[PDB]
Amino acid sequence: TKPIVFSGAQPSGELTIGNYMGALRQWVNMQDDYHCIYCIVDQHAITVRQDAQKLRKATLDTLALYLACGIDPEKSTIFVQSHVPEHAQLGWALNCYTYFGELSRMTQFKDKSARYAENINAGLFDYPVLMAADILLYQTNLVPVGEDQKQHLELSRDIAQRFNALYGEIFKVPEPFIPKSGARVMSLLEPTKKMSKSDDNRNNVIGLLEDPKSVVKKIKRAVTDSDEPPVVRYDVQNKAGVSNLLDILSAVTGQSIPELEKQFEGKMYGHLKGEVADAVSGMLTELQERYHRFRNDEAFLQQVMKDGAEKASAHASRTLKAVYEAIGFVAKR
Amino acid sequence: KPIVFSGAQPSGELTIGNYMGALRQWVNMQDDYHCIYCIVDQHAITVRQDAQKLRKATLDTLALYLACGIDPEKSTIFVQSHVPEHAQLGWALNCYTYFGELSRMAENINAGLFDYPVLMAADILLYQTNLVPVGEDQKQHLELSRDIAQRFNALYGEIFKVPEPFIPKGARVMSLLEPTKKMSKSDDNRNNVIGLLEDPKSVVKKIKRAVTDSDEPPVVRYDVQNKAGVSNLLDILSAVTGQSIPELEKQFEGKMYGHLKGEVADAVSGMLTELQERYHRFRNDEAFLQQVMKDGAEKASAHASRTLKAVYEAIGFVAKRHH
Ligand SMILES: CC(=O)NCc1cc(Oc2ccc(-n3c(=O)n(C4CCNCC4)c4ncnc(N)c43)cc2)c(O)cc1F
Ligand SMILES: Nc1ncnc2c1ncn2[C@@H]1O[C@H](COP(=O)(O)OC(=O)[C@@H](N)Cc2c[nH]c3ccccc23)[C@@H](O)[C@H]1O
Ligand SMILES: O=c1[nH]c2cc(Cl)ccc2o1
Repeated sequence: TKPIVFSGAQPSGELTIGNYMGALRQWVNMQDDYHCIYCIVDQHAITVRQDAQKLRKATLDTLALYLACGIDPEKSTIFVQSHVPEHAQLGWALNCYTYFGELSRMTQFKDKSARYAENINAGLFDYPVLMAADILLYQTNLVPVGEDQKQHLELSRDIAQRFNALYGEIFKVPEPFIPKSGARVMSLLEPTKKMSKSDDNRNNVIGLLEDPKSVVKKIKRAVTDSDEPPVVRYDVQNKAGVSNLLDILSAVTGQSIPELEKQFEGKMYGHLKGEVADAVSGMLTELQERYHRFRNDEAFLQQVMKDGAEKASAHASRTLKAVYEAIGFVAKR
Repeated sequence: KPIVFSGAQPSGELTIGNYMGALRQWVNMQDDYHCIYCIVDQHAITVRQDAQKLRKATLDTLALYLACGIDPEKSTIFVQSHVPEHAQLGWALNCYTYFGELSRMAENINAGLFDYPVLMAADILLYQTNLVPVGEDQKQHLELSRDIAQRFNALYGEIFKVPEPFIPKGARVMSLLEPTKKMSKSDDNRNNVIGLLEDPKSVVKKIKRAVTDSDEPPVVRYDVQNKAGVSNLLDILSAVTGQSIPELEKQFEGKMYGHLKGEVADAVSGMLTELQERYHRFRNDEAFLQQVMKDGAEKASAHASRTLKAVYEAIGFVAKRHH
């Protein structure tokens, strides 16, 4: 049987080129090599207050966007998190094997709390435990994520090991799969800040479903540096904006930064931004064309959701039963 | 009928205080209310404990509740973990609970110890519960559940019933060696308690050590301030036999505390022997217990699923596509 890949994305905000390069791109390329399972994590999304109509539409938007990226429901399992109760069941049980301090130290909880001081809720704090349940339910070997999720993956490993050490080989210990390019795409006007799918300043982001012409304008206005002469060279410390642009370009074209640096020898930021906008505009145009054929076919989205929840449930129920037997619950009839 | 939700913790043997002071009265209220008894194994694991003892204690608790008279045809009795909706609603309600609310209820406590008040709130709100017979140590938990229900309702409509404490109490069973303290199932000093499974020799021994007073002559008279131990023995005897405190005071005129203790032990063990016979009959019948759990979980999930669906609809989740 193939090793198992699991990963998820929130139906909140609007997925960006950052979400694509750090995660979805890898999701698509691993579908034959591994047994892949991809999740729309609507239970995680509501740790930030959502409008109910927005959340429903965004869940379906996200599903269609997975399909548009090339996630293939005949190859991978695609499902909505709340459709599989085992996620919440194992999440509760794993609370009891997770320490308070492991959660309080989390960068995401601290960043999100500062952004939403009016809604610092227990779900936001408990977020990593539910994520660990997401992963461990499927005997997951590889978890393809961006860099910002490293700390959460590491906790899920610590939980798997702690539980296994008491109870036996109940969980696989997952490993992160973080790309060499595009693991942390940066904001266009603030290249020291991760690109956000919920930025108040849209000029910082390249949304997957955004008008390509709007994206191309945003690329040209991306901040660079004062170097004289202007030089296309990778240096995150001193040339954050140029470096981020090179990263996006490498991640879309598959070309190395060394290659790109040589290609831009004797050129300046106009050539750099012209190729970035060309490559990204082409990607988004093709993506969006596939997207609408999937997004407006409710019967197909309904079918994918149904089959996917059924496949996931068969795996998740097996793991949960072993977990419940190990901790000592009377098994359900 | 109003819906009553009670959570029965697997670990810890029930005492005569638990039985005469509450369960016995709830047993005769099963036609007045729609009573739900949830054996809360998911709450139990906030404290690390041996797995096989937890399984046994889950079944022990079920058989004892049956033995005390909970009627699975009249009331709903089930194991918490058998109903996924509890964890499902718990997660959702996490997202409507302030971190500060849980902190106001360190780095090495597990997250379940910190988060179980939200699971409690989900346990109650799942069943459109009207009444909850909390202990005094759970009043803040109930009040959080009410706060969560009102917060959610104010956002989404009247999805949840706002639960109320069960106010009325009602027999007074105090610790045998410390009569100012109530008899508690969780007491480490097992000599303060009489468990429902204790044999007549154990009851005699614990009653004989029960603290009395130095009155001379010894006088069997009710006085909680000045004669707490003798008063506790009198309350226990009256709770078992139904005889009034004045009647017992007349019955023990000119008698010593050894006489009183002898009758207390005899009365307590008489009451316990009928309960113990039923306990062991139920406990050793695997199929009966399995049927009770299967039926109870089916009844509970049927109600819980209706609430969860409404909650999920209010939040905006895409509804599940069943096969
Ligand atoms: C007596 C009664 O029926 N009360 C109502 C009621 C009880 C329910 O069951 C539980 C079980 C355990 C707790 N609980 C709980 O009450 N505590 C402490 C015990 C000492 N005093 C402060 C509160 C807990 N500590 C750790 N883990 C827990 N799970 C704790 C809390 C609740 C329950 O799940 C729902 C419910 F409505
Ligand atoms: N600017 C960026 N550059 C590169 N990668 C980025 C950027 N911003 C985000 N990412 C990555 O996108 C994925 C989805 O992010 P979400 O916020 O939806 O989603 C998250 O951040 C997860 N908690 C969702 C989740 C829930 N359970 C899981 C289990 C396994 C893996 C993932 C999950 C992630 O891989 C994230 O690292
Ligand atoms: O990960 C988690 N935490 C949780 C807390 C409750 Cl109350 C229920 C399910 C959960 O899953």
